[PDB]
Amino acid sequence: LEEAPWPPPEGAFVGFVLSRKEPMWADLLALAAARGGRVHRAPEPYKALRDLKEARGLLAKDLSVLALREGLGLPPGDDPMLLAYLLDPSNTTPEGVARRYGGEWTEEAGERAALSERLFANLWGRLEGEERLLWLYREVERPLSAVLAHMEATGVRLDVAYLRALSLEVAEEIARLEAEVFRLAGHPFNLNSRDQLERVLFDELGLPAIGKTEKTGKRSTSAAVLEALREAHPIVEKILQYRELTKLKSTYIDPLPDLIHPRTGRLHTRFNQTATATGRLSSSDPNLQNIPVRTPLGQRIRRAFIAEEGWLLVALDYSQIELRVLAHLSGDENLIRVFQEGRDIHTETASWMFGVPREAVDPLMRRAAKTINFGVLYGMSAHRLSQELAIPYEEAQAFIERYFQSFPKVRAWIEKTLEEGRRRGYVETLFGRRRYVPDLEARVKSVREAAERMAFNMPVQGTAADLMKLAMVKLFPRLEEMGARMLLQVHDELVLEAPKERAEAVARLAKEVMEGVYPLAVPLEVEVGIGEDWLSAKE
DNA sequence: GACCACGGCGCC
DNA sequence: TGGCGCCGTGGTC
Ligand SMILES: Nc1ncnc2c1c(C#CCCCNC(=O)CCCCCCCCCO)cn2[C@H]1C[C@H](O)[C@@H](COP(=O)(O)OP(=O)(O)OP(=O)(O)O)O1
Ligand SMILES: [Mg+2]
Ligand SMILES: [Mg+2]
Ligand SMILES: [Mg+2]
Ligand SMILES: [Mg+2]
Ligand SMILES: [Mg+2]
Repeated sequence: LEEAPWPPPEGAFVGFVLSRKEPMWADLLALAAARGGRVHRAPEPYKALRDLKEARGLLAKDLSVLALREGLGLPPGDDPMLLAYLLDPSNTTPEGVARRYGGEWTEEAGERAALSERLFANLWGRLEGEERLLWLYREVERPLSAVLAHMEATGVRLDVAYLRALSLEVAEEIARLEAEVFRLAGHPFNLNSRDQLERVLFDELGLPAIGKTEKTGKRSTSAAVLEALREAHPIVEKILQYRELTKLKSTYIDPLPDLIHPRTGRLHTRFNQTATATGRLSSSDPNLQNIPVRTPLGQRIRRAFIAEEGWLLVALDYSQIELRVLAHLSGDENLIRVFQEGRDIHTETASWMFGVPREAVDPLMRRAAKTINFGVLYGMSAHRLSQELAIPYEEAQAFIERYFQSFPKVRAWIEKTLEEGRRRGYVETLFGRRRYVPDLEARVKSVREAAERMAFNMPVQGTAADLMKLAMVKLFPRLEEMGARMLLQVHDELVLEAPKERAEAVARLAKEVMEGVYPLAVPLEVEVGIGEDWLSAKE
């Protein structure tokens, strides 16, 4: 390319180098742009950032996040990563995408800008004729990148002192559990090592090994294994209690307070737009899509996520989203009627499991019912179902045959999806987002059947993801008009932050937007809550 | 310090 | 059952 002085003309493709992967923590080492056979290298990256009208190119969102961090309203535009990801969700990295579509992902800004230009040209050519994928790009992925950029740059408030105090409390309880475990074992060892624990439980002690690890074929010390050994030895209960506490402390309680940004005073995650095979987003550095909520201690951690002073959090969650999506995709008359009548499968399944009335079903019980409903739907064996519910094989078998007898179009839709997946080499969501599943015709039954479960799950999980993405795109400008913020997304959940005076209005509006984003054969219902913290904003 | 693989497990 | 990312361990570089 012909070397030309900064700045570049409008609509140029940008290239940039960061000191680290996280845009909120990165130092902009270099900045460059490419257009019309020319390449423009910035003398000073930060200053040159102001000359750009938009971030157009590879990893456009990340540069936009860094710009927002610096108080610059620099929206992300075209990004070859998004084009490639729509063609094939296995296109997750700039290294892979570059190699596959015409170039190399180097560590020089000028070359990255030149790469972005060429990749866009080729990938745009690949999307020609693909109207449905083009629609997803223009209407979903590209505008969503802007929304995500704001979310990442905004961050969430965290009660640091609360967590640091909690750490000291948990540490003492952990000490009590490990002391008991070492006594029961008759000797101390590394309780954090599953290899050492395996020897203690199965060799040294008398406990029998139930299962094996997937990859190394060693005797498993997993939860499911320990759950069945709870009455065989008192050490098992202690190990399980130790597991939970150390898990939460090492993953959440301890590292999270150390990640508060010195300028924003808030916690900043990354929403990865090209990281899953189904079309879902992912969250990392840190992951804020797996903050605990099940156990009492997990709930205490959840409460540490709070609203800014003078603000309130608004939490919105789609009701039974993937079941409703299933009703639309399969076109099952009965399943459609279930939601038209306003029934709840999760509640009904829970009442059956625990043998209680519908009014007796609590959130924890309803949570367990989700494992059953989605598990059975996505091909859980009758053997495991019997084990999960501690029931005979016939009863578990009776539940699955009953599960599909009510909705005949479901099994039919699954089989249709599978055949089409084998023939075309891919399956697709309602909007046409595709996933290539080549192991549908594998020799090995375990490999082939696993691929099948991946295959017919994607149109359901992916469509729900498409719906949520579309809702976020529509909702965001409405929130900016009201002075509200979009903070987090948890697959079918949205967490907003609104000024107290407008909190109620924002909640109503956001509920309406999500419910009416893209109507199906069944209505979409959204549960909404408001509160000072994430947990309270749900209850 | 870094990467990887692995078991394990947090959430949807 | 599916979809993720992060923990410590173990091994390595
Ligand atoms: N085990 C699985 N296997 C396969 N797929 C799974 C799952 C799975 C799960 C799980 C266990 C934990 C789920 N979450 C809870 O039970 C805690 C929810 C508390 C907050 C409730 C918010 C609404 C409040 C209403 O008052 C979710 N999914 C998929 C399928 C779901 O449709 C989608 C979103 O899950 P959720 O929102 O948790 O459950 P649903 O939306 O189906 O029901 P909802 O509870 O009415 O929202 O994610
Ligand atoms: Mg830091
Ligand atoms: Mg939901
Ligand atoms: Mg949810
Ligand atoms: Mg309505
Ligand atoms: Mg793994």
